[PDB]
Amino acid sequence: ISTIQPKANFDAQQFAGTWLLVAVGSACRFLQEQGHRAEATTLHVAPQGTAMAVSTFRKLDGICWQVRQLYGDTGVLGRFLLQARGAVHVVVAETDYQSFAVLYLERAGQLSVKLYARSLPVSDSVLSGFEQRVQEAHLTEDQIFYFPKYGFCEAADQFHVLDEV
Amino acid sequence: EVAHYKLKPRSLMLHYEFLQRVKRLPLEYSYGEYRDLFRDFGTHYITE
Amino acid sequence: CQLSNWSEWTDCFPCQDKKYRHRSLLQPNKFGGTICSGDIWDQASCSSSTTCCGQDFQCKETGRCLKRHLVCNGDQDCLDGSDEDDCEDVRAIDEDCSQYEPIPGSQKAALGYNILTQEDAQSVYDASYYGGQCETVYNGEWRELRYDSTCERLYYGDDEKYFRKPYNFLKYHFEALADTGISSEFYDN
Amino acid sequence: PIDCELSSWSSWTTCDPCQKKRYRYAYLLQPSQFHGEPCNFSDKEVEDCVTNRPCRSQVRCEGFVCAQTGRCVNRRLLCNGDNDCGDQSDEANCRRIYKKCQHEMDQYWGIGSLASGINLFTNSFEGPVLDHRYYCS
Amino acid sequence: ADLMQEWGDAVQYNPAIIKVKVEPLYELVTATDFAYSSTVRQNMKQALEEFQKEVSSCHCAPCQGNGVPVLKGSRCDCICPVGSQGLACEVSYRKNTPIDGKWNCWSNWSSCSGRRKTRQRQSGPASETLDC
Amino acid sequence: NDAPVLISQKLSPIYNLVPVKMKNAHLKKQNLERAIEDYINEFSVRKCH
Amino acid sequence: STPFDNEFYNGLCNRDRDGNTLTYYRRPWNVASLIYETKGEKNFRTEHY
Amino acid sequence: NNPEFLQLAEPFWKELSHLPSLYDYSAYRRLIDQYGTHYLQSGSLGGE
Amino acid sequence: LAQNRSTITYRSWGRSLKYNPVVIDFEMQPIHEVLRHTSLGPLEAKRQNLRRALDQYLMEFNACRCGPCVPILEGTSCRCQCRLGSLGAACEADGSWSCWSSWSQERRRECSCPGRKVQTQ
Amino acid sequence: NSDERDCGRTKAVCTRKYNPIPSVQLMGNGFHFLAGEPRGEVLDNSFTGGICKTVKSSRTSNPYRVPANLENVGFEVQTATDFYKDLTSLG
Amino acid sequence: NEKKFIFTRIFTKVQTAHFKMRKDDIMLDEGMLQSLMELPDQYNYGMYAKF
Amino acid sequence: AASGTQNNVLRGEPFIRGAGFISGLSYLELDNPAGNKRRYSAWAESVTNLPQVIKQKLTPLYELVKEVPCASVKKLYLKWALEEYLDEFDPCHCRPCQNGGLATVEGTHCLCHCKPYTFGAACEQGVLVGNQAGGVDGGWSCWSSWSPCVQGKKTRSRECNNPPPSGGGRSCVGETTESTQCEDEELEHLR
Amino acid sequence: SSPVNCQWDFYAPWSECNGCTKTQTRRRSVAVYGQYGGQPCVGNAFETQSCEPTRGCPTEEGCGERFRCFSGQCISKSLVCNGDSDCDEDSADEDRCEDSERRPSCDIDKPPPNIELTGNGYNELTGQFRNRVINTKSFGGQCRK
Ligand SMILES: *[C@@H]1O[C@H](CO)[C@@H](O)[C@H](O)[C@H]1NC(C)=O
Repeated sequence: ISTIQPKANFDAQQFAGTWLLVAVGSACRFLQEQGHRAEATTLHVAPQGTAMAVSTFRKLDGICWQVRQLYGDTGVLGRFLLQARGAVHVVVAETDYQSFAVLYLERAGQLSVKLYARSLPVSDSVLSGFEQRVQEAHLTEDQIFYFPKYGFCEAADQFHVLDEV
Repeated sequence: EVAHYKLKPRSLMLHYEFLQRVKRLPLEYSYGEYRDLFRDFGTHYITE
Repeated sequence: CQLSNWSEWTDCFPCQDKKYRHRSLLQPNKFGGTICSGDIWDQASCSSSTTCCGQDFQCKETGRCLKRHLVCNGDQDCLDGSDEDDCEDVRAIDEDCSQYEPIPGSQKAALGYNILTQEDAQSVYDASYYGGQCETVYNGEWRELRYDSTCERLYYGDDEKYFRKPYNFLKYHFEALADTGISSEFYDN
Repeated sequence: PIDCELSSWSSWTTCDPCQKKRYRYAYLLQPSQFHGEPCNFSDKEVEDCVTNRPCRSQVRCEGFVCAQTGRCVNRRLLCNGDNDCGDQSDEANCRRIYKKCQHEMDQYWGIGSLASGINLFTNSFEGPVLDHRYYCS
Repeated sequence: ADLMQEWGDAVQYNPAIIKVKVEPLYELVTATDFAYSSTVRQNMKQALEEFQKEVSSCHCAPCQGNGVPVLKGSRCDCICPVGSQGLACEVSYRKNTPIDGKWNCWSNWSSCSGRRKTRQRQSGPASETLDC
Repeated sequence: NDAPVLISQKLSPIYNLVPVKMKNAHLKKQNLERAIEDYINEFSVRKCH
Repeated sequence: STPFDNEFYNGLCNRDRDGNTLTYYRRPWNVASLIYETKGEKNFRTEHY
Repeated sequence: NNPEFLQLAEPFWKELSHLPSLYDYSAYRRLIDQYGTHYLQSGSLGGE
Repeated sequence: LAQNRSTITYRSWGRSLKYNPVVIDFEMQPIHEVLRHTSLGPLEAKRQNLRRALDQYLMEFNACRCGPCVPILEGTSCRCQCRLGSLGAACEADGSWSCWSSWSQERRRECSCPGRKVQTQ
Repeated sequence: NSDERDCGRTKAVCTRKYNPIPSVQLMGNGFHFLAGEPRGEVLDNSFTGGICKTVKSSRTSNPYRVPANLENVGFEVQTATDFYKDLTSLG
Repeated sequence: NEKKFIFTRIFTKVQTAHFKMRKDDIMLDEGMLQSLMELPDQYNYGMYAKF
Repeated sequence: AASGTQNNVLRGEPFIRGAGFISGLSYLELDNPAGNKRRYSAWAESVTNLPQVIKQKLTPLYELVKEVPCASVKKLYLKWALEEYLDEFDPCHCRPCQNGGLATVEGTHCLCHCKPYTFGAACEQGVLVGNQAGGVDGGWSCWSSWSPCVQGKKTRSRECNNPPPSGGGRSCVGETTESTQCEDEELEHLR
Repeated sequence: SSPVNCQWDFYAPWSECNGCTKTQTRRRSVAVYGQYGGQPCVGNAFETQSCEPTRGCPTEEGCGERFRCFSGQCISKSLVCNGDSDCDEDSADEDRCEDSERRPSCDIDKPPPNIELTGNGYNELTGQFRNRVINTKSFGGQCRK
């Protein structure tokens, strides 16, 4: 169990829009055995009160799917909660409002990092900072996995949607 | 067609309910219980 | 509504300790006849009780005949609980069987049926009786949904894929068939 | 008009020494239709007898005889973490656990239907005739 | 539809039996598990013969509207093509409907004088023979 | 699904629901039967104009 | 409303595994059995003179 | 590699062992029907 | 699903059918037949008594003795609940089956009327 | 794994686990000149002789593991060409 | 005189699975077993109708 | 008087052989003759992820009998049984099928596997499109009585029969006679 | 067209029996095959009747210095307690192999996807594949990564 300082004065309104997941550094079974089958993962952020409405588009067997979740607030600005065995703690520590975004997730005493960007390509300095942070997070370089830079879903359908909320 | 299936030609293990029902089968010819067995477990089994 | 007279009082029962009588329904309300609030059945208290399986074991209040191999096995076979009582020094195996739930829909299969009203009667078969047997049938709905944000993993929910079969059920016959037919008739004269 | 009618009761058969019971039966002559009166009674009868004749009821077993199902399971399948001798007769009085695989694998998809009896005359599936249990390559 | 990839990759999770190679049930009963194997197998053969004679489904009354009779215990229900209602499907919105011919119950075998069966289409084969 | 309401309702008399082997179970049951009969036959559209 | 108590239960819990979502309810001993068969229908008809 | 002590299968080896010493076409026909007529020598897995 | 007959609804309709499947059909046998297949052994007397009681019940509470209009006899009230006409209280060739006559033994019926009108014991 | 059966102590020959060279098994197969399909495997391409020799590919930082049977490995990837065009018109 | 009658009805059934009840060694509910034990050997229409 | 007749008999039967991705390109048939590019790539990946064992090379199965009780005797008897199996239901017994159809033997019944764009009882109807050269090819007859082992050779001598080359097609390819060394209990069963 | 019904001649002469399950092998040949969807056949091909045993039945093959399996496939003792599918048919032996030495399978997880299909047989005149004959799932202890 670890906890760091989130982004100072995080604004969900200025953070809204379409985000694109680039790299995720962690030690998970799907990341190490099925990491070669990863695809383009995009994110959609929509503010809802203190919480954050979250939509995720990703190609599963070619057909796109919509993952709708609601990151419940933990009472502290910057930190969020998500529920399904396990508790997810979303922590945003270092990000701007125009080019990149870094997220921290915790589950079952395991830490994980996520790199989000508004568009491709990603700046080399952002990737260097992400590598430095994932190395400071007691994670090795081999646990870093890059994602394709194309094939992002435009929009899903009523049938292809997730209903965690 | 999605998958191929084949049962072993010999040395197979039978179900315990079918085991007990066959142990309950008589020796003298009685079409009633044999017809009940046919109605409860079918007339054949799946080899392929 | 025309109802006959009350029948003669039947003999008192030792265990029930009640009286009974009934009558017949001669003429119901066809068009405008006056209805009869009174029913054809009745009961009465009695005070003439006199005296109130033979197999390996029997429940205390219910006459369910149970073998001794089902006593102290981690499964309540009697509603009163006479099978899992005083089982102090008895090991109870789990078999990885009590974690999974029985087949959905046994309630309707355990109910009776009345062809006159097309309604469901009380429980007929015991939908919770297993008799120590643990049979599992592979379900077909093991593809619903599951997501993992921390691992970025999308796959089918692998929590519950097993259906337990009660003793009173022969087989659940997991299969799949579909026949859809629409009929259309357009005539003009 | 074609209401179900069953033939007369067959002649009494000799009392089976092994099953200590005598049996009689009847067969269908005309099936019911058009919501007619069906044959709503048992097509067979069972009566108790007094068996006086030698019978080879029990069958020998080389391996260990299971306590509940009475199966002739070899000792090589005992104390292997598997439930082979039936409901709860296996895995009793075991010092150590072995022979179990690591990842706790599942069974084949749809193998349950492949182990049940089939009626080729009506294309309907019936009770399970094959023992598709676990019993690891 | 175009979303049939769902059906394609989901049939893998719940497949149905397409082709069947049958084997008689008395061959499944072995002597190592049940005593008196020969007598049990002979009785099973005779019972299967009498059962096939009983559940041939030809004894049911012929349906109408090109229906297919189906035997189930003591009840017989007519499965009709789409477009017909009612028991035996005598009411339909069409005239001079082409009725597919169906075969009746085949006659019993002759007592060793030369086995031959008769069959009337009142479209299966007939004139089956077995040497005595 | 959150809040349902009755559609079809099977009928059953109240005097059949009285607890058995009570103080005056049978007599009170017959009395409530007579009472419900007199209630349903006392005032209705049949007696009005 | 209910003229009787419907919360009392006699002995071992009787499972009520049915419904839209994955949730397990209880059936009181006072109720013999309750099914979740959710039938539905509607009709339409027009005519002209 | 075809010429070697190829580990045979349980059903195949069992059926081959249950074959009678004297020439009997009955079991030979059933074994040929169940197992086929030829085994793999070479060849890729090209689609179609 | 009743509102629309498009492909948009059938998807979640089948999904919910997977969630909660109703009974599509079922074969039936009289309740006195299950007593023969009990572990208690011979119950021939009780079985015959219950069979006679069921034969009398299927005649006392049959749909024919109920008020003519589909006639549904429930308890002591007679209803058809409509023909979907909304003409009157009971929602009034026509066709109607008469009730079974008393066991002579013969059993006659009267009024096209489909089915049998003569029964013999 | 016969050599490492009961070794009480081992000497680290390579500091880090490296990936093997892709398509390295095709470099060990035999060639039957008569058949037009070269042959099955004759040489082993997983043996490394203990020496953890490697090579750094272009923009492929993760090093590849060179087997002992390969003396020299070089990356000279480059294309090498036929072109034909014909047009007919009649009016 | 013009008449146009058109009835287009569809009955579609999609079965999830089949179920088959056992014929021998059936364990009845405790309520039904009590009711059966509570039936007298003499013919009584009231108790049998209640059952 | 105005009379008009329209007939558009268009049909297809794709053969796509990945278990799940089979349905896509095959069901895309409605109003889309050409298959989708992305769907084709997905099916290619899927059929790479699942084998397509067809297109094999074969060798005599009886050679696998190496270390079993009565190995060589059973091997020779399996050779004889395989020869008897091959010549007992050889499709030569079946009559030639119309329109160049290919006959097979399933148990005790001949089945004329119809060529593409053909159907019927004996592949006689549906001659709308042939798309081939045409004619009637030749077919080898059934093997005659085996040689009495005078000097070990064979005298089967497969010859032409009731389906001769008539429509200008090529004759049945293959040898006329065969020759080997008779077993004669295989030298009294190996010494 | 003219339909053709099947008709078989008398069965071949009798054969010997030496399998302790005496049965006179009486094979027959269908001289006239069915065609045009006619009568396939009615009578069975083979016939099993009583027989007289002349030669003794063959005993099981000698299992020399090889640990036997549940089925009978005798393999070398080099695979004893190898922590993998040693017998390649069942886990009967299992060598009480709790202390698994040499790090079994050296952390190698999967074989080729469906090598079981490669193990399957082949039929030529029917175009349909057959059952698994060659146990390609073997390893011989020699892990080939
Ligand atoms: C079903 O809904 C769609 C979308 O609203 C509509 O276009 C269609 O007409 C509807 N079907 C009907 C009304 O039969």
